[PDB]
Amino acid sequence: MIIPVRCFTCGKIVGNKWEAYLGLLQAEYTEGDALDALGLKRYCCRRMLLAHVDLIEKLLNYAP
Amino acid sequence: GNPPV
Amino acid sequence: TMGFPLLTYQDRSDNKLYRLQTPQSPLVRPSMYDYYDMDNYPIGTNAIVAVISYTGYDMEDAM
Amino acid sequence: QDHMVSGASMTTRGCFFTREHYMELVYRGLTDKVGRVKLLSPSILKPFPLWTGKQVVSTLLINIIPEDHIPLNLSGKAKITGKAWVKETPRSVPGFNPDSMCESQVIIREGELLCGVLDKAHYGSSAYGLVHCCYEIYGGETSGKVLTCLARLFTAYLQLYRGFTLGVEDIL
Amino acid sequence: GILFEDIFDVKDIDPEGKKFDRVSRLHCESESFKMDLILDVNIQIYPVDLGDKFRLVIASTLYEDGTLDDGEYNPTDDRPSRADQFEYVMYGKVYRIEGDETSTEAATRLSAYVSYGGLLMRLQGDANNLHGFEVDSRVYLLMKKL
Amino acid sequence: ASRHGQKGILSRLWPAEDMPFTESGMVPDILFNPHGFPSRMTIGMLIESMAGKSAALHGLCHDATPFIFSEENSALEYFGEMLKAAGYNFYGTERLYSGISGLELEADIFIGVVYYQRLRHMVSDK
Amino acid sequence: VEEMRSRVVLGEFGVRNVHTTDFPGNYSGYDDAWDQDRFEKNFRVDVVHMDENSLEFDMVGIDAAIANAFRRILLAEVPTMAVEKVLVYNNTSIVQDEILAHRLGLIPIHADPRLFEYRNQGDEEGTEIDTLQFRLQVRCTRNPHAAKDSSDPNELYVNHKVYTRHMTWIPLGNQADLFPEGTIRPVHDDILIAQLRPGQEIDLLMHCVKGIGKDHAKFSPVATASYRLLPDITLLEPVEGEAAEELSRCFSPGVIEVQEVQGKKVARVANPRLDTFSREIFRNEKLKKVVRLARVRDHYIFSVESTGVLPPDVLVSEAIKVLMGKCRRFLDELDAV
Amino acid sequence: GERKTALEMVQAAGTDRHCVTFVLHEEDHTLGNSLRYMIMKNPEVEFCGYTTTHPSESKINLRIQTRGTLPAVEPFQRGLNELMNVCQHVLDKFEASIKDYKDQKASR
Ligand SMILES: [Zn+2]
Repeated sequence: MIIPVRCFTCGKIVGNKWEAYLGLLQAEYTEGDALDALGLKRYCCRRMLLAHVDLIEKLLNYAP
Repeated sequence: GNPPV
Repeated sequence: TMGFPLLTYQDRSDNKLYRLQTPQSPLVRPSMYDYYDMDNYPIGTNAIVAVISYTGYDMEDAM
Repeated sequence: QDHMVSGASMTTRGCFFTREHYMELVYRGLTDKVGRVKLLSPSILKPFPLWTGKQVVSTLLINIIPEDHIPLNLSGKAKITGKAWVKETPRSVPGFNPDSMCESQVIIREGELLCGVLDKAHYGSSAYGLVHCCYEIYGGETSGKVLTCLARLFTAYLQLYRGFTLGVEDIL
Repeated sequence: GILFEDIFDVKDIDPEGKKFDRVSRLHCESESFKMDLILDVNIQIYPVDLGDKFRLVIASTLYEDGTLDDGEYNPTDDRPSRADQFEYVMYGKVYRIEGDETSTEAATRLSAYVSYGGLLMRLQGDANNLHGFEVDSRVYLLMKKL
Repeated sequence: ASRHGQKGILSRLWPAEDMPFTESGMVPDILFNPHGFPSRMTIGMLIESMAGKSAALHGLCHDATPFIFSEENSALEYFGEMLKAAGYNFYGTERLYSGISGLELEADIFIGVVYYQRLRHMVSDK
Repeated sequence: VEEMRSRVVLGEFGVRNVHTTDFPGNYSGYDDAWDQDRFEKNFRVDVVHMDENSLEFDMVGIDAAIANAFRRILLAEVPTMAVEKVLVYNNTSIVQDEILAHRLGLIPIHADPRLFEYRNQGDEEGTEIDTLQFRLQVRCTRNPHAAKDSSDPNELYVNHKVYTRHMTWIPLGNQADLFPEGTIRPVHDDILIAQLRPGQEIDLLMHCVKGIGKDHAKFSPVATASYRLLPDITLLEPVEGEAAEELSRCFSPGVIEVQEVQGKKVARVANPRLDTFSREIFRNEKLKKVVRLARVRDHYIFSVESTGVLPPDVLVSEAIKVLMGKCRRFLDELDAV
Repeated sequence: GERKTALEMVQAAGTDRHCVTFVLHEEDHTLGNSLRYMIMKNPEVEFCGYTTTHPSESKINLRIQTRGTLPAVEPFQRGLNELMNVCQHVLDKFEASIKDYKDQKASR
C-alpha cells in the first residue's frame, strides 16, 4: 500500500527514500544507479524499494 | 578498506 | 492466498475479505504476469530465504 | 531428516573436536540434570589434544544408560555402503580384508562407538540398530531417552559448528 | 609398560581407495620383524609421506615407571616425565584379536585390531610378541618419525 | 507457501540475534529446511532464489516464463553468470556465521530472494 | 610436523576445521590459564572509518565468543526510545488505526535513552522520568489559489502527504528545561507516514517508552552490527603472463594488484581485506592450485550503523558496558549468598 | 538482590560442591557463551557447559564440574571477574582508539 518505514531484514529506514527514488528515476537513472545513489547497498534493502507497489495512490481516488 | 592512515 | 483482493472497500459488504497490508511485486515473474496487469492486485512479498538446517524447528515441512 | 545427515557426518572418521567443542556438545545433547557427566579421554593426546565425534556419541551414550545397568555391546551394519567412500580406483593388498576395518561395520563395545557411521540403520526406523537394542536390553523409556538426547546432540552440531544446505552445485 | 616397540617404514599411503578428509590410512611393514601395520593417522596434525620411517611404540601407561593409569584426563598433571620423546601420541582400545587363518600350518600369527576413537590400526605378526594385548584393553600408540 | 507448491506452517519466530548472519551483514528472514527438495524435486525454487537475488542486486526484473531456457542455454548458467557479475559466487552460495556460537559454519549456505504467499488458513480459525 | 596457528584454511567442497587452538591444554606447552597480561598485550583496536552512522573498527586479538557477545548486545540489548501507545482522537485516513500505530512505532526518536528510565509494570500514565509525548494533527484541504492543474502538490494540497516533520513534541513535565528546543525530535523529517485527500484528517498522541531491541525490533538502535573475520590470501606461486589478470578478475577487484616488475606482469596480493568470499578461483581449474584463501584466526572486522538515535562509537561503548553490567549483576547476586 | 531473575544453584546427586548447575534467568546465548569461554580457561575445572532449557523460556543452565578440591563456585565467580576485566580493557582500548582517530582526522 504505502512504503514500508524500515527494511524487514535489517531495520534500515527506507521510508524516506521513496520520493527521492521517484525523483532520480524521472531524471534518467537506472534502478541500479538510483538504488546506489540512495545508499541501499545490501540487496535486502534494494528489494524493499525496487519491488514496491504504491497502491495508496489508487485507493486515494475513490470518493471521500 | 584500510584502518586509519 | 491472502493478498490485495480489490480497491473498493467501504462499498462491498461481503462476508469475509482477507487483505494483505504491503504486497510487493515478484522480482522474478513470467512475462504474462505483465500482460494482464496483476500488480494492480499483488499477492505476496519478497523474502530473503536461506536453505539451511539450523534450528531443529523447521523440519518436516515447517518453516 | 537432518538428525540423520548430522549423525552420519559427525560419526564419519575425520571429525576432530577440541575440548571446548567436545564439551558444550556433550552437555547440549544431555542437558543432564543429576550426577556428574562421565567424560572420555582424547583419542589424540599429543600434537594437540583432540576428540573424534564418535567419542561425543560415546560419551553421550554412557550417561543416558541407567546408572546401575552397564553399557551395551552391539555389532551390525550401516546403511551407507562401504563403497560410497571409494574415491579413486581400489587396489589390492594381499592380507587385508577391506571390510575388517570399514565405516560400514558398526561396532559398539561397552557403550563406546569404535567403528561405523551410525546412519538411518540406527537412530532410524530400521530394526536391530542401536536404539532397537537399547529398547530390548534396557526398556522403552531408555530408548526414548536415547532418541531425545541424540536429536538434541545432532541439532547442536549442525547449528554450532557445521551447516547443512542444498545448493545447485550438488545437483549439477 | 610397553607392549610392543619397532621401527616401521611407510609402503602404501592409501590402497583401498576409500578416502576420508583429514585421515590417511598408512600400510607400513616392520624391519627386522616383518610385522605388518595398518594405521589410520590424522594427517592434518601430523603429515606422513611414502618411504618414511618412524619408531612406533604401543604402551599401557605413559609414565614408564610402573604406576598404572587412572582413566582420567588431566591436562594439569604434575608428573611430566610421561613419554614425550614421541611426536604423535594416540589413545585407544583393542577390540579384536584373531589368530590367523592357516590351519594344518603353524600359523601362530595374530592380528590385533585397535580403535583410537575412529582411527583403526591393525598389527599382524608372530604371536610370540603380541601377547601383551587382550580385547577391551586400553593402549597408547606413541610414534616418532626418523 | 512459495510459488512452487512448498507449503508449510510457521513453527518458530527465531530471534534476530540468533539467526545466522552472512559475511555481508545480512540476516535471512525465512529459514527453509533443505529436505523438501530431494523428494519433491522443485528445482524451480532453487532457480527463483538465484534469479531474485540477481534481480535485487542489479535492479533488473527477470522473466520465469516456461520453456525459454534450454539444455544448451541453461537457467543456472544464466543466473550464475548474473551473480558472478555482481561479486557473488556462481552457485549462489554465500557463507554464513552462526548467530549462536559466532563461528563461520563449515558449509557455505544457499541464500537468495524468493516470493512468498500467505495462505488463508490460520490456527485462529481452526 | 607443521603448525598453522593463525588461519582458518578453506577449499571449495568445505572448510577444514572449526577450532582456534588457543585454550587450556590445547598443545604441548601452548597451554592456557587465561594470562590477563598476554591478552592486554596482544589486543588492539583499529578504526578504519567513522562517518556519522558508521564505524568499521578492527578488534584484533579476541575470541569469537566475546565478539559474538558484543554483536548480540548491539542488536538486542542497548536501550532506545520508541512509540509504544497511540491515542487516536479522529482518523479519517485511508491508513487504518492499527496500521498507523504500527507505522508510528517503527519511527526512530532522537531522545538519548540514557536520561530516561523504564516505565514500571502497569504505569499507563507515565511521568517526566520515563515518557516522551508527540502529537501529529494534520488536515488536507484544496488550496484556494490554484488553476486548472493536476499536480497533487499544487492543488488538493495543504497537507497531502503527512511526514515526520508534522509531529510536534509536547514537553510532558519539566522536560522543556533539560531538553533544549531542537533536541527531542524524530531523527528523520522526511518519513512518509500517510497520504490524505481533501477533507481527511489525522489527530493522535504518541507515547514513547524505553526498551531494548530484544522484546521488539522497534527499540533496536543499529541497522546491522555484524562482523567478519579478516580474509587471508597467499600466492603459493608467482602468477604472471596474462594469467595474472584472470587471477585479478576472480577476486573482488582491489585484492590482487597486478604490478609490472619486468616486461612480464606479476600479480601481487595488495589488500586482502577488500575480498568478498565468492570462491570464483575454484572455478578456474588451473589457478585453484596457486592461491590459498583462508581467514585470520582472531582478527575481526566490525561494522556498526546506527539509525540515528546515538552515534556508533557511543553505541559500542554502551554495548561493552551492558556486557559489564550483566557480569556485575551476576557477581553481586552471587555475593548475596 | 533479585531472588530469581538471577541465580538458582542445584548441587548434583549427593550435593557435590564439585558439580553444580547454575540457573541464570533472563540470559541468552550471549552471556552463556562468553562466560563458558571464560570459565574454560581455568585449569581447575574439568567440565563446563551451558545450555538453554527451552526457547519459550528465558534462562540458561551452566554446568561446572571442577576437580577434587574447589567447590565449583569459585570457578564461576572467577570467570565472571575475568570476563568483566576483559570488557573493561576492551572498553578502555576502544575509547582510546576512537579518540586518537578523531584527532588524527580533525587535524588533517
Ligand atoms: Zn536491509
